[PDB]
Amino acid sequence: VKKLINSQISLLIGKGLHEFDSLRDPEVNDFRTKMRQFCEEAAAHRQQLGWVEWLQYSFPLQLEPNRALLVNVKFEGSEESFTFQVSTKDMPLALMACALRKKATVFRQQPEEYALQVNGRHEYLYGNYPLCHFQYICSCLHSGLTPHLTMVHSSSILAMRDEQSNLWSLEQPFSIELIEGRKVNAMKLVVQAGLFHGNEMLCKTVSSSEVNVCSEPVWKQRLEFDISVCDLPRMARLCFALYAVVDCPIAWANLMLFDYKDQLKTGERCLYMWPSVLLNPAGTVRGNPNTESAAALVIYLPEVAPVYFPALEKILELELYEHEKDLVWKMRHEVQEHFPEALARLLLVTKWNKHEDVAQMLYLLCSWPELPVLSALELLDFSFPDCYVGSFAIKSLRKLTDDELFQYLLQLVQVLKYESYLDCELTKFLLGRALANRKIGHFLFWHLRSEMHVPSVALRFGLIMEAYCRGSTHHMKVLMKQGEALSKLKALNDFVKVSSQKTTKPQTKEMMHMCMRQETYMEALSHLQSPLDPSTLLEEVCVEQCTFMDSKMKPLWIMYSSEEAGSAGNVGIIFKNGDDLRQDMLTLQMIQLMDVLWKQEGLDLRMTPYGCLPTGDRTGLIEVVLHSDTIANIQLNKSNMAATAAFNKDALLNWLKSKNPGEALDRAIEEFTLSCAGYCVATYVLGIGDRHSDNIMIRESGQLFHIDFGHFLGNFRVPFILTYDFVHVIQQGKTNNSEKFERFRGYCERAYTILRRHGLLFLHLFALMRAAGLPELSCSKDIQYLKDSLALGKTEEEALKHFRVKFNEALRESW
Ligand SMILES: Cc1ccccc1-n1c(Cn2nc(C#CCO)c3c(N)ncnc32)nc2cccc(C)c2c1=O
Repeated sequence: VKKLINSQISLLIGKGLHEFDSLRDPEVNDFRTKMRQFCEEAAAHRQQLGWVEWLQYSFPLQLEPNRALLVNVKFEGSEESFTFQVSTKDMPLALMACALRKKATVFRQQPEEYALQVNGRHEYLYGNYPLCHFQYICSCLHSGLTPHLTMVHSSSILAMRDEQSNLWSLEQPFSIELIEGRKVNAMKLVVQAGLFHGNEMLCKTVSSSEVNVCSEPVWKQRLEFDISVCDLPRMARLCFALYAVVDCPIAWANLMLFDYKDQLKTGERCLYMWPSVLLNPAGTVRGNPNTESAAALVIYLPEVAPVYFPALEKILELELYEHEKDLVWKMRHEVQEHFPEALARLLLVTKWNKHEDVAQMLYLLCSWPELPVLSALELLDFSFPDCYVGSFAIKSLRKLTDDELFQYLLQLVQVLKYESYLDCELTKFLLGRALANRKIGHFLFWHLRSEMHVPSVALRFGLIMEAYCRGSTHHMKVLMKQGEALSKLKALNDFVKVSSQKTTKPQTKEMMHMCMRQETYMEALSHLQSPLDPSTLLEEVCVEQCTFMDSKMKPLWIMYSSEEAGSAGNVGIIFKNGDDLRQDMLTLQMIQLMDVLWKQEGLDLRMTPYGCLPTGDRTGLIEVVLHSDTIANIQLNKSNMAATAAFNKDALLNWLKSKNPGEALDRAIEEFTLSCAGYCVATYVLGIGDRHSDNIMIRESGQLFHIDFGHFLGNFRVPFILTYDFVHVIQQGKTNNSEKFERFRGYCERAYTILRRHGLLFLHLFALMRAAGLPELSCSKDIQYLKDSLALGKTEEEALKHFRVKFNEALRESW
């Protein structure tokens, strides 16, 4: 049976476990077995959680950042249901009290023994919270809909839990022998080596001598570095570049001078090199897995005697101008005593190529108080390679709530790429958090699963997903069920592209359905948790309603229903294969983040944060927003329709009218204006260009939102943007309506200002994303786009002035 589990894992993680053994690699082995131990202890913990604690683990609450309402409630056993009137202000327990008072009266006759499930969802209502704090209850009020809940008894919840069971002495200047290579070019070759700690070099980059273009080159020479061997910090990173010239890059390669046992490396080494777009400190520190084809650099770390980096207790024993640096360093204790939040800045002035200073720094670091989360996110930047700093940052990060953790999960995952060794605090942290919360577990998995086609991370990511699994057998099954669905989706989509290239849409659509109607597909595509959101159940796929966009990548449109979930189980997923969804996902997360920040100062711009989730190689899902359509479509202004207008500019408004009769119209225009402001500021701050009426959509509520991102931070300076046809809708259909127009400027103005206040949060976040290799996010010039857009260097009186110019500027540009 342990064989079954094993093969399921390899199947799930897209890498077979045998590959881990084949490497006969102590680091991997250690990682594997420690991390297995760790996770199995988590899982053990879990299997004995109390039932309310299990609910917390498995269906964590979904909260928002007096008045009446109809709620429909019923119990698990029977179909009989009651529709109560309760306040929006009542705790779930009041509602439960009612249910039971009604059950008792009908059924002829203990609220604390219950949780309320949202029907047809993995979602629950419990805790000491008024109902309109629950996103679902909240969502329902906004759309008019009657919450539909089931009284689920403690014995039943427990029944679920049960089913889910499983030194200083060495002062000579550091040096290497470059022996030779085995590679491909056109011209002479050179090797450049430099020793890095983070971005900053520990001295100059002693190159090679020029040698002929050749294929199996030989060097046999000492390169000696301008730094004492007893200096080298724990995280010293030796970096090579191989190029050709009469400048033209071929390959690059990095390694730690110390290994994971804190032993300085000796002697020889063959470095399987990575292809080029000269020096790449950021790049991974483990070799190219394609050993057949890769250029190989053989080098010689010499035996300076074994040599270990000193224990902590031995250590404990022992932008700004030149002088300013000197002063911080001097005032470092006082910096610790009175400004504990300036650590980053002090850390960037400590002399990392002088061991004594790194001792003095560390000793302060070791007594340093914990920092706020925002500061910790900054310390995770690659500028802080030291693991004592890493350890510090994780320790400060422990106070992250699950919602926040979820919020920055994509970034923390990306930062694993910076990591120097497989076993590290960040891995332990995330795994601990993922094992403690099934939603984090879900998304960690997919963040990882989705990058397995990527050589430099395949091993690392593979090993974590393995760990996770050892820690959650049941969740593993739930995830294979997702994997099988995505596998069928890929097959289905390939059929679609081949076929559509030979036949009319109607025909391929017919063909797609037959394919889908195969037992093997109905089985695969049904009865699963959405990878976009584990608390959304994809029950039966509605073949009749599925189709595909007959352009470009031919993405698929997959609809699903649920009897038990009714309306709210009528949900859809888009499956796209062929494009990178990373850019899209990132963009959508940042907007979602804007929305959370705005709501936290009580400003709700009625945003539409739909899931977008990469799952594999140029493959992921996008969550369908129903009841929506593009501006472009609407603006096609077709005859024999409700919106049929005398003037094109009326199209969009007629559409809204037709979707929103009588008194409803006002609120629609209101939703439109609110979301409009939101999206306007978000695209503007983010530098999202090439908006046009094809990539904007409105929902029937009037809510406006954006699709197909792929160009941000100004990677065409993006002006703020006002479309006349929106300005026309904001104005209630009037040529001049400056009451309504200026309320709009107001909203834009509030949302702009709130974002500036968390400017640092975006910066630190994007800082972390640089780890991802997204081509529109490659260097400073990009993070600078954000500084400029949030005019972060200015005062709030100023920036607002600045913004006002831009906004008026956009107004002129509107017709
Ligand atoms: C539904 C629709 C109306 C107007 C114009 C285009 C669409 N649309 C869209 C427009 N669209 N784009 C979306 C997106 C995205 C990420 O950039 C999207 C969404 N999340 N929810 C609803 N609609 C969305 N996407 C499709 C994807 C696959 C298959 C199909 C048939 C479509 C599709 O028809």
